[PDB]
Amino acid sequence: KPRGLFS
Amino acid sequence: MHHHHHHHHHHENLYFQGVRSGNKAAVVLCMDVGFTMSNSIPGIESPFEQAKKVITMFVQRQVFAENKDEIALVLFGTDGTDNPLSGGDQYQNITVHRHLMLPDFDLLEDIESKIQPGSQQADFLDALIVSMDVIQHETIGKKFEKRHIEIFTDLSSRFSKSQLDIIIHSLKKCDISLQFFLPFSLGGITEQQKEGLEIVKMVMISLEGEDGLDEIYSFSESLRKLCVFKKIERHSIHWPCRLTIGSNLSIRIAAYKSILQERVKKTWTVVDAKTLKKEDIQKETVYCLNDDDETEVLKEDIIQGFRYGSDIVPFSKVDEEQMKYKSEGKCFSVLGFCKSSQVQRRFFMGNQVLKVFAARDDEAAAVALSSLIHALDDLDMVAIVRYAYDKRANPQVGVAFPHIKHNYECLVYVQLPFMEDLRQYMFSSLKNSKKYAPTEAQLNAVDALIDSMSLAKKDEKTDTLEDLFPTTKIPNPRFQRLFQCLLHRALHPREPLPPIQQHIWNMLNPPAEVTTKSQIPLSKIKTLFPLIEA
Amino acid sequence: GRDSLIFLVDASKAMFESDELTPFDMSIQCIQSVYISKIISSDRDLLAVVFYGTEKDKNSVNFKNIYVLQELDNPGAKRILELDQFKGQQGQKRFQDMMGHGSDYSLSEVLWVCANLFSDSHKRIMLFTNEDNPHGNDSAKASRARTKAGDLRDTGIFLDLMHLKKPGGFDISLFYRDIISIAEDRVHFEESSKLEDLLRKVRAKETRKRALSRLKLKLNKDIVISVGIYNLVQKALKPPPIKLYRETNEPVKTKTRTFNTSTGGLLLPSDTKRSQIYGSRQIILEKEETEELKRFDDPGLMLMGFKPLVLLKKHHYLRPSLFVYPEESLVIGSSTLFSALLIKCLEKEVAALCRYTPRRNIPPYFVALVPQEEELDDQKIQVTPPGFQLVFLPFADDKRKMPFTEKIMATPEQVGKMKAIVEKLRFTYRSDSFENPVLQQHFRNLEALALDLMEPEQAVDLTLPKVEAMNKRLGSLVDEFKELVYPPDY
DNA sequence: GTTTTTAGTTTATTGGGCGCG
DNA sequence: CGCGCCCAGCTTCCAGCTAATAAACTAAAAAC
Repeated sequence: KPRGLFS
Repeated sequence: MHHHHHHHHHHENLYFQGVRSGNKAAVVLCMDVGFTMSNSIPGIESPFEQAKKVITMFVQRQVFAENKDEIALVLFGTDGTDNPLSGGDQYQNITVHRHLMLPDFDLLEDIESKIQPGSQQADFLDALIVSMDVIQHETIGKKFEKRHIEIFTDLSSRFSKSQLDIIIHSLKKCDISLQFFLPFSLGGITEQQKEGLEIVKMVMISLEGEDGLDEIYSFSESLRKLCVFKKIERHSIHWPCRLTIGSNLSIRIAAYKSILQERVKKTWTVVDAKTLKKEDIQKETVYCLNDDDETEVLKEDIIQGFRYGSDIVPFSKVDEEQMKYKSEGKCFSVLGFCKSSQVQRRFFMGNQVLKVFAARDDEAAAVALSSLIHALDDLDMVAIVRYAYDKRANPQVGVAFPHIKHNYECLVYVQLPFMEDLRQYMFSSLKNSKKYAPTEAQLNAVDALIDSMSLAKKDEKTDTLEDLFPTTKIPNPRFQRLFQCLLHRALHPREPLPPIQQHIWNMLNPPAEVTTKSQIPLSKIKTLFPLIEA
Repeated sequence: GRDSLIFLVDASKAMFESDELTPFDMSIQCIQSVYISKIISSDRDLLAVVFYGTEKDKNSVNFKNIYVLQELDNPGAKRILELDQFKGQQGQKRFQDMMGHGSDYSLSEVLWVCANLFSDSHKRIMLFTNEDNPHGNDSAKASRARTKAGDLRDTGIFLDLMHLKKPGGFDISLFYRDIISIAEDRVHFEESSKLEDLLRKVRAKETRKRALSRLKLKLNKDIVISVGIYNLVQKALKPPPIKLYRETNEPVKTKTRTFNTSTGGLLLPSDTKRSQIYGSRQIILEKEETEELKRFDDPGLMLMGFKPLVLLKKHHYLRPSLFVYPEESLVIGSSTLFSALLIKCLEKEVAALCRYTPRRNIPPYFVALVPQEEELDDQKIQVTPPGFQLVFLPFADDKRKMPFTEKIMATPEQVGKMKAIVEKLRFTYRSDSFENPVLQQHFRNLEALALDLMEPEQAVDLTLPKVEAMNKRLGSLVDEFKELVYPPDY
């Protein structure tokens, strides 16, 4: 699942 | 459907746990502001300006987003040195611009105006150490579910490979995840860039494994993803109950909201035009008689009543409380089954869609429900059920229909209408209409219009139709628009509101191909169909 | 602003002749239903109840054999109670002994009494009879009735016939063909033999359509047709409470004002601003600006294109669908283009995708106009109106991600057992089968209080499953299914 | 003018032990 | 059996934390 900066 | 890593606690209601627990995250943005970050190729923007836009996009999204996620900003390649690990000959040209704090308009203003490109160069692995220190010294005080470090660099400068082992060990022990943002995609760089990239690859593989390589991005792709404001995502509360068929057959189920009319919780507070305070405003609801001269009444002289046609019936909240219809409580009881054709989609009621699965980790319930799902599907039938959220909620009559997809099977629940809500009105027939019957030419013009304006494409070699305009993927423009305006007023209070951003209009309009094709057919329709205002 | 409906009931010998209810009992029960429904929906229409062919007369001009039971007025508890006195076989005996029956009448005089009630918006007379050609024996009466009927139509009074079953059938061409008012383009309902059919036929002619909004459907900037948006379904809610004056039980008016706390003076809309706090800053907008940021397009339906119906998912329901019908009164030529679009959308099994703006200063929503073909039942009642079903489509924000679950599938033996269970509890679903338990109880409660019965009637919950009947109908299938799915230990 | 209806809010509750009447 | 009354997990002592959800509510737009 989209992580970090994208979450 | 969610990933397998997404735990079910996120969907259950517990006292300051589950959905109620804070999904707080600590994020350290590690930006390279070194001399080389300013060097650019004639056709493209400098890495410094590209990374600056990515960071702005990120922070802007976070400011309007519901999350209580905290952000720190470390800069490296700066002229001066200001960090907690500062030594006479150690961690030089590294500055902690912002410490772990909730993002604000002061941060955005600094990113846009105060931050300037540096004239020096710093070790990016040293900057990562300083970034790790920020998390290590500031996550102790508060509760953070996740810790992230985002590095924005061009990998142009020399670095020491001596601290690799401590870097990896601390990231693993502290459960800090990493991400790299570069001026180039991973899938004409200098030799130093090739060296730096190999180390970045090694680091990511050590931390994440094979998947590590997927965490290396270009500023270009990052800008593309972060241009829009955060799409509103909320976790639906799991609803436990038993699907009953008679009084002897029970199936443990867990229901969740799949569709809702989503809204932003924060709204407009009415404030005094001078003090700009809420406390200065007060509303007083006064009561007066229907008869002439407007005779006021005191709250100690008003009773509750209801109208029964021409009759006025006094009925206190106390008496109403006891005579009130009282539901047995939570339920999902099958009343019977019927042909799906007998349930028309025009009769769908309510403000939600419920997806019903078997109770969590219950194989027996899963098999039992799977039997129902497939039987209804194979019989082209649906279930008519009585649904009641809780002992307080008004009971509903609704449809539960099969939903079989790859990796998941469930029943879809939607409320049906009561006799009291059905106005059939009786509309004039248009087929019998001898006056409004279209000519052969008029029908052919509409036929040509429908073909030109098709929003779908066949022959994909999978016998599957490809949708050219998927509306359900587009985020609601009102939120995007509201946030654009709220941001504009915050950074520019004297300036009027900005016009709607072009990309917003671009996502609300069909493909340019559709618009072009329709021109000729539309022209034929304008001539064939006379139109004039009465 | 208040429409008027006069229920005119025949009291001839044949009305009290049959298992199945007498046409009279059917009529009384049908009228009560309209009265009760008009209360449930807080309708402001005026209702009246007149009988003819009775031995007794209660009209203002003392015309023979005409009884005005209820003058034109708002429905209430006492009026409903009064009608209930003529319900069933016991009621039939009460009516005949109170007023008499089978007496000679003259429809012309009957219509005069009715028209006079209006004199003492929309004026409608609903006639309940199983007698076609009542003045066949007297040409002088038949001619006077036609003249009077004609005068009413010329006045603007609508006369609708609710013809009930008669041996050999009810023939409209014999008489009433020159009495009933025709709005014009067979188009007449069949004779009523069941209460349910009489009810729908009456309620269909009773309530007039109300447009939710009159909007422009733009094929492009130049090609614009006019359409009406109608709900067809409306959430049946418990009427909100009303504030009364304790000593007189008189309704009280309520004014909500806004004033400065310090000054105490009234606050104009131009004396206040709108605030929202983000980051660590207060963002101030004018009321005018909060509306401006909500504006996209202009009100209406902007055609995006055509999407095949298969691409529209049933589980992507968001809010109740609306109904689109052409409005010829605004843009001439709207119905012709509408009809063509409808004919071709049906043929191609395609929907018209639109960007929908219901009012000024409101963000747009994507909707799918689903082609809907007209449908009439055995009684000639319009079950499905011809037009487009306005189906609201959810945005990405409106969709909710589901938690992860491993796919566990049942065996053919288990699916087979469930199939047998499904077949056992099969039934015919009709959108009008269930009543709102909450609403029904609320008004039963009000009835007891308005009439001072001191005993509230208890509503029978139609939403509760017929458990005992289901168990008997299933037999051993339940225990069979259990043995194949559920372990001995649970 | 009026009603009708809805878009847009605010607001109380949320679970499961335990004791008593 | 059915009401009400507490405690409930998380932070290197405890006090404030959190968020979906349905019904009730106001205020205003548009039809009438």
